[PDB]
Amino acid sequence: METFDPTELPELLKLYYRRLFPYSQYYRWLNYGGVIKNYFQHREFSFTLKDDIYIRYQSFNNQSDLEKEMQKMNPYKIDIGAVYSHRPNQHNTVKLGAFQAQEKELVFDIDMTDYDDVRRCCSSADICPKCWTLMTMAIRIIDRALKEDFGFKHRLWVYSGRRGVHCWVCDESVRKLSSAVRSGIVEYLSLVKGGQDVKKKVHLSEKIHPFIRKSINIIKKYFEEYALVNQDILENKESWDKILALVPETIHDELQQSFQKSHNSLQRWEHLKKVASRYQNNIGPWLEWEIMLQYCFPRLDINVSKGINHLLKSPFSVHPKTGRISVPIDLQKVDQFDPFTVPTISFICRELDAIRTRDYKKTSLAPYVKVFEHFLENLDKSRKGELLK
Amino acid sequence: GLVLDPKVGFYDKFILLLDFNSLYPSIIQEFNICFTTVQRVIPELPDPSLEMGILPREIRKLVERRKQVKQLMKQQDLNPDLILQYDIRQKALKLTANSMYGCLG
Amino acid sequence: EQVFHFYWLDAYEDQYNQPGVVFLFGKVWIESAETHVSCCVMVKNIERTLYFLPREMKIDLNTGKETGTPISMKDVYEEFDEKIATKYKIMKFKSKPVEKNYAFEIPDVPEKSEYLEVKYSAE
Amino acid sequence: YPHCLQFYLQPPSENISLIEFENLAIDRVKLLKSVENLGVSYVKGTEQYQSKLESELRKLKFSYRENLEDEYEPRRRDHISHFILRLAYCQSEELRRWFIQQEMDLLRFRFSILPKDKIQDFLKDSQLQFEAISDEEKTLREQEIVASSPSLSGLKLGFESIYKIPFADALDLFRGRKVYLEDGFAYVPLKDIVAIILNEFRAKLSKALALTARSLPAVQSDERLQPLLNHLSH
Ligand SMILES: [Zn+2]
Repeated sequence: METFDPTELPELLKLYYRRLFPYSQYYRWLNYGGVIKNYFQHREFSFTLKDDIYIRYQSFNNQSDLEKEMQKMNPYKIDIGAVYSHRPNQHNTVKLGAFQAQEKELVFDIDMTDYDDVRRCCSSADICPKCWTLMTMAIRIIDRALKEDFGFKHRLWVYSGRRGVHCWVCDESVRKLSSAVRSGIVEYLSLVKGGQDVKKKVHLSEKIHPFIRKSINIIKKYFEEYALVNQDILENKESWDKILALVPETIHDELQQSFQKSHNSLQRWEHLKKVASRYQNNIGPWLEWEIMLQYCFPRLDINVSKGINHLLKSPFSVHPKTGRISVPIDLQKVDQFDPFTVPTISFICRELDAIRTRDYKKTSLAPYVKVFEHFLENLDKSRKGELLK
Repeated sequence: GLVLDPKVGFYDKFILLLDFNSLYPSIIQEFNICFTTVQRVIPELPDPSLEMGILPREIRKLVERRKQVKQLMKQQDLNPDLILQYDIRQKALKLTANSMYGCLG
Repeated sequence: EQVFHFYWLDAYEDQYNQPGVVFLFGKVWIESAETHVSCCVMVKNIERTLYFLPREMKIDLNTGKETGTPISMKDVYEEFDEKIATKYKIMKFKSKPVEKNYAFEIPDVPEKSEYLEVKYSAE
Repeated sequence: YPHCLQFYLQPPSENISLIEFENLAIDRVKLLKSVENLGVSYVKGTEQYQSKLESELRKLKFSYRENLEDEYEPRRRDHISHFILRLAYCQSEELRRWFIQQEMDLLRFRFSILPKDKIQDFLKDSQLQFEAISDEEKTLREQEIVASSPSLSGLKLGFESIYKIPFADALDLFRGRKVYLEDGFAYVPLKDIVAIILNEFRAKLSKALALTARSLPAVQSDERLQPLLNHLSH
């Protein structure tokens, strides 16, 4: 991947929003088949334009407005809010109190600056092959739930642009959930109690609910691949001093000599697996899993999914810093998802210059546009199924 | 307005008769009630997060000026004609407000 | 050019007889007399100012339905200029598009919207 | 007592004699004023309580003898009485609380009397949607239900019937991970199911005592109702 040049952005933007973005698929989606009054005409979208000017209550009549105004404003940022009771572009029009958010997707945001104390490869704001296993775990941990625990069927994950991944819970019954319930969702799916810098941030009790236990089951298939060989979480005392800080002080001394005489974390983990295991029996706290948790379990932002009116980054947008396309995820191949191979808007605008419209196909953008289509197709299903039956 | 049934009867001991200072006048302030705050078509006081509206913003100034005046009446080594002046200007700013209500109902 | 000051008190308008004109009574000061005197000033040419609420869609008022043509200010203008002006005897006037809030007791009226500001002689 | 547990929802359209109208209230209060005492001198789980409580429920004629489909003596008493005594207790936010307080201590007792069985039927029917699971799905998912439950001692998933509700209605409990969830459904017992009832019952009741006041001005005018509005405790 060649260096993304952010001074070219103003050039590439009008060319991308002109010939490569998926307007057809974006409408078809937020439109949800015109099954209802004005679900798109009442949908809010936010754009960050030139000079950093931030406009918000935008709204449109049809797919056509979307283009003209988006090829005429070439935004640097684009967000999808919720659908209100009256045309967003017309709130000056209404009384103050009758204009309100009524429905929006249920979105979950998982970023990399949330595990700034668990990674030993990247800085807060960056990522690389070695710690990206954290986004894949978050993926099947919650996607898992939303589907298994709640029965949410149409989950669309996308690439946030640089160090995280977002979720779009689009089941019809979900877009209309009360904020109160949405908070209940995150509450259920949340385990890392990160206080004002507290060492131990994962406490378990003797009985461990299904998700907790199913989750720990999925934090096991990746555990040593990532934490003990990719991260080598316990190769130094500085490093291991940090994992001991979760176990009861009386265990240290023994483990401290256990890893001193060991020569790689892999053997150092098997060591606590014992000591602690031995700890458990005579004393339990499940020391083995509480640490795999505070290191492998997703950390969400409550304000994000809670708000039924929160503006979140629009899929297939462009990231100003890295340039990468905010691509939807292919859950049939989570563990094969590559952030590093994700199409650059510069790169995709180069592939159309080295060349009824389907030229998105002629770019490497094409593969991510199909995962978006299978999504629109599974939804067509629901409408069809659920309604016409 | 509410009326509490008077305890007909005599009273040996003292009777403290307390009262409120310009009731509906203040209420149209407390609960930001207005022609651009309230939802109408016995509606619901909008939320305390909405800003003032035309009406409160004119009952606002109405006491922003009773502030100044109550304070310039504190000044000493002052014109004992302006004493009687400020006093009336007081009472006025007062009346206007109150009836602000009688204006809506 | 030339001008004089005067503190007023009361006033009066004769709509019936003299529209577009109001009388301001008061008081003026005159050196020549070392005391002020009553004083009346007349104000003429006080144009009626009107506001027209454009519709979102042109309607055939007879039957009561749209014609598929969205409304613009030029639309309204020409409706007054040609169909309302004449019918009601209005030769000259002033028309200006302007932004105006609103928040009172008339159903189906936007708290804010562009209107047709029309001004014409009180006569 | 019987199909005597009822969500005082949907207003009585009948009509009565100022003699029944007045007696339903005095009485309906006497009860509610006895629910108050017992809760003060005893506890919510004692026989004396349960006993005397149903004893008055009895003496005031509010749970007993049947009849031909329409006119069910006590059923009626309790329905009106409650609503009528919504007038009086709608005013002071100190009565609204006290009312709700004692009219909820009451639904609680009329629930503490029915067996894990009769309370079931009442739900299926009641509001609208709730379902029970056979011993097949029951034991199949038994262990997982006991794992999601509270500090609930032992591995005993008793005979105590288990229900399947929309995850959304059990927010209050899944948010704390206190029940088993599956494809959008929660599984909870009686204890907790009840508390949720009582919970939504207060919130709705309060809601109403609210809309009772708003439209009170249209009757304070009536002469026959001063002794109720003003004097049910003077
Ligand atoms: Zn890394």
